[PDB]
Amino acid sequence: GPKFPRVKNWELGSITYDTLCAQSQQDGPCTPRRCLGSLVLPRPAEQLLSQARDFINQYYSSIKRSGSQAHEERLQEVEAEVASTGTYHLRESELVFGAKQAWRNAPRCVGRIQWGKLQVFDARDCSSAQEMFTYICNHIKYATNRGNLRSAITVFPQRAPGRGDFRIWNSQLVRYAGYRQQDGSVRGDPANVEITELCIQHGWTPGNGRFDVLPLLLQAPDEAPELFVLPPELVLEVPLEHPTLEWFAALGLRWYALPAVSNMLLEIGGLEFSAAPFSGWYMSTEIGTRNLCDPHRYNILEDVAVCMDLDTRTTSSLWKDKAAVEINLAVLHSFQLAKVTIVDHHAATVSFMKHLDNEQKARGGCPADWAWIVPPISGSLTPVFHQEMVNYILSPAFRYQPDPW
Amino acid sequence: KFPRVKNWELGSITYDTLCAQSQQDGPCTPRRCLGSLVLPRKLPAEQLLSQARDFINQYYSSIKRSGSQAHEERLQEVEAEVASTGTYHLRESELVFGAKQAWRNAPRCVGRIQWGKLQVFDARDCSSAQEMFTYICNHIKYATNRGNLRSAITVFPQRAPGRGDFRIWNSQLVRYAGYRQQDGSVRGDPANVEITELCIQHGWTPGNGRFDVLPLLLQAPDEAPELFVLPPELVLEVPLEHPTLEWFAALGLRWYALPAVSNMLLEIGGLEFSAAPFSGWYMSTEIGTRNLCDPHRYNILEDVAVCMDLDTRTTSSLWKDKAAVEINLAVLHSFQLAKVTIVDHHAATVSFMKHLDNEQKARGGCPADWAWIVPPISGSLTPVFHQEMVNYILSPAFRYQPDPW
Ligand code: HEM
Ligand code: HEM
Ligand SMILES: C[C@]12CCCC(=O)C1=Nc1c(nc(N)[nH]c1=O)N2
Ligand SMILES: C[C@]12CCCC(=O)C1=Nc1c(nc(N)[nH]c1=O)N2
Ligand SMILES: NC(=[NH2+])NCCC[C@H](N)C(=O)O
Ligand SMILES: NC(=[NH2+])NCCC[C@H](N)C(=O)O
Ligand SMILES: [Zn+2]
Repeated sequence: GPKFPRVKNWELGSITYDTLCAQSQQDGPCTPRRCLGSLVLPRPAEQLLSQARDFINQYYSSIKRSGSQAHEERLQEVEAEVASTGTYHLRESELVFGAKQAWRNAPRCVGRIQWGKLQVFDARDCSSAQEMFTYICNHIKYATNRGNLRSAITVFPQRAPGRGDFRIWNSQLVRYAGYRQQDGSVRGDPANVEITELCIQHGWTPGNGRFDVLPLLLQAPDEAPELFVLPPELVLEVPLEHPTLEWFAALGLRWYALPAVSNMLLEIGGLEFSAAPFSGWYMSTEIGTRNLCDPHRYNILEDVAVCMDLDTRTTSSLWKDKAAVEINLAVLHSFQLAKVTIVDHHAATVSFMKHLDNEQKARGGCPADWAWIVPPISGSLTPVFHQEMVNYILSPAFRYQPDPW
Repeated sequence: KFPRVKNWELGSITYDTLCAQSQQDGPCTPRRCLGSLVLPRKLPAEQLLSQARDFINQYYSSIKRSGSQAHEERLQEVEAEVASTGTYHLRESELVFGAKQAWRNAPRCVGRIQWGKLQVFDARDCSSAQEMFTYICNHIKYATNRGNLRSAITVFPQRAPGRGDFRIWNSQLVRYAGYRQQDGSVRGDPANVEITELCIQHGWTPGNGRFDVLPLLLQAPDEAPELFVLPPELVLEVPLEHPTLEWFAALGLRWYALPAVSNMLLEIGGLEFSAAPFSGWYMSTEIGTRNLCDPHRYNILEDVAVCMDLDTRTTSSLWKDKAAVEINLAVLHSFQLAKVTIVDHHAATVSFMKHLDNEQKARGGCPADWAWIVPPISGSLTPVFHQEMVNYILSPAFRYQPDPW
């Protein structure tokens, strides 16, 4: 057979070979002796040049111009600029291309059928933390679009030789606060405890509800961060209710429309963009299963099961399962009622299968992280569970990065 | 270097140091992770010696006897045997230890808390298919123990130089037939279509039902397989009813009490046991999710959802998730009403956590395959979902092997 990964789908009985992985420059955490695929985070000179050269080639390739004069001219111009300034800049449409690509390359994202439709806001002119606030507000305005959501990314200035990074401290543009108590517990979203304490430490006046939208903490080159509160009318939220369980409404649960990861470094041709928030729309299970049922988040399963009158003294009643289905249902219903874009884990995964097939044709593979693509309820009930997948790092990429503090 | 392994629910980190013991390579390389592939792409005297020395040192260590008189004379035995015949033989108590350690090392198995309680039948004195059938019959009889299930393995003669393997052609000792219909579709378990055909092709007259217990095809070295029908009364079956929905029963669904895998190979101290069928008891989801709801299995979701009165027409109604849940519920009710051992997915993954904990203290880790340990439903609702796991091959070991035909 071909010596590239044989990938099988056990439901359809079909084979593909992933030849795309051959392009991976970067290595991940597995070795022949032990597989580390399940861990969340696995433990410049002439280097820049070859990262840069490869990205330009991806670009010129994508516009079908490999070998052309614009192409070799562009390669020369890049290495003249690394030659003298130790770095280089990207043309506008080179940035747009690379941003989209990073998304298309992201092994953990199930929504990639949408990769070619992303609005890229150049913000490489940004000079202050004030300015960052304006762009972010603008992004949120555009992306939200009164509930009819549009995928977008804003790109702030890249990293530079001996000059401090641009950083958004928050992990998402929109996050609920988590307050620590002496009684040990956490009010709000326990994931956000640290960023909450940090905002207070930098001079925020805390609320004290389960659902207080956090202020942004925005950092500009070689400065302490600055505090910024989102105008509430910009932050669209969805109150949660059940289509038939009248009391669910009374739990006073809510969620925000816009998922906007603000802490991930965007790497393109070796240039590093530390502040480059992107947003899409949610998949039902992110809110409904992880955010609301993780034992270390809102952990509402028990509350709800009691309301449903389930027997929670025993695992074999599948009370945890019954409550979960009904919560997910409520998330979906409430967004549909509110006319805010959402996608259920079935439709979502069905579209990823379509994505897998498009990429097979186009690139000869699609890097994908199974543990992360399979939804956290109803896994085997969805087609991706039966689909083997190869994971590998391609560049451009979205990458995790150490916290500014 | 040893992997930091984090639990995300509890914030606890640990370090897996056992994996340094692993001698066999897996399918992953630093360039791409093949963690989710089911089977290997792949699938001497000096080397067997070393696998055997390593195993014997293991066995004496296990009984607190390293460097004892017994230990050294046993190594010298093996020495002499191999040096002469190109091979050697295990003592019964070594086998017993080996079988146990093989289950202990099995990364895809969530029942390993049970690893020390295994009844081991030595069947290495078997010269025909007939005898195999009598051994297979005692195993079932004992394992089943009228519903109070008990874990067993039955080890037939090891492979040898230049003669056929003892093999059980069936993938489990109890499986339902799959009959192809002229119109392409399959009546009964579609994963068993091949094994069904082979049985008709060696003289078995088929049933015409969804739930026909297949015969056994048993092969002694270099003979045509022979066919044997299991006695109806040795094969315990549960009919499927549901606690509250009366029509469910009418649906006629049944399943069998004994999960007895028969197509895998047991490797101990480099000896290979080509027929070593083992059984424990079922986890509910194996049946109620996979075997009944996989689209390429009995595929019953839509039938139920229809009976359940649900909006079949759109994915947003979560009809699948809803039906899946009842179906698992009914498997659990039905087994418990028949006083036949079953473990649910919540209880099982809770006990798998304890196991991981016991093995941390005992060995410095636990080879575990995340994608196989997380149930097919309610993933993030069990504690394993949140537990990083390192996967790798330790010996003794169950391995897959080619089909004999
Ligand atoms: C358009 C609608 C979209 C849907 C339904 C979608 C779906 C998802 C889901 C379910 C995850 C895993 C989330 C988790 O469990 O934490 C994910 C992760 C990711 N997505 Fe997408 N996505 C979409 C748009 C986008 C866009 C526009 C980008 C970037 C341009 C993106 C890039 C990523 C990245 C980088 C991750 C991994 C983040 C991490 O490792 O924590 N997503 N997305
Ligand atoms: C005590 C009752 C047991 C329970 C509840 C249990 C649970 C499981 C489950 C859910 C799987 C995944 C199975 C699948 O989806 O096909 C599994 C796999 C496995 N189990 Fe256990 N198990 C038990 C006993 C045992 C015993 C006694 C052995 C060997 C002596 C064993 C060896 C394995 C092996 C080799 C696999 C790999 C399956 C494969 O590759 O097909 N299990 N077990
Ligand atoms: C289950 C696992 C990987 C193992 C550890 C963990 O907590 C995870 N977390 C996430 C995951 N997948 C997604 N989409 N999101 C997670 O947070 N997969
Ligand atoms: C989903 C995956 C791994 C990927 C390929 C596949 O079809 C699987 N099959 C099984 C699995 N886990 C279990 N327990 N059993 C499977 O058959 N995990
Ligand atoms: N659909 C997305 N873009 N998700 C991005 C990750 C958001 C994060 N999982 C959340 O629930 O807020
Ligand atoms: N509980 C076990 N040890 N099972 C072995 C696998 C059985 C297989 N999953 C089945 O449904 O028949
Ligand atoms: Zn791996």
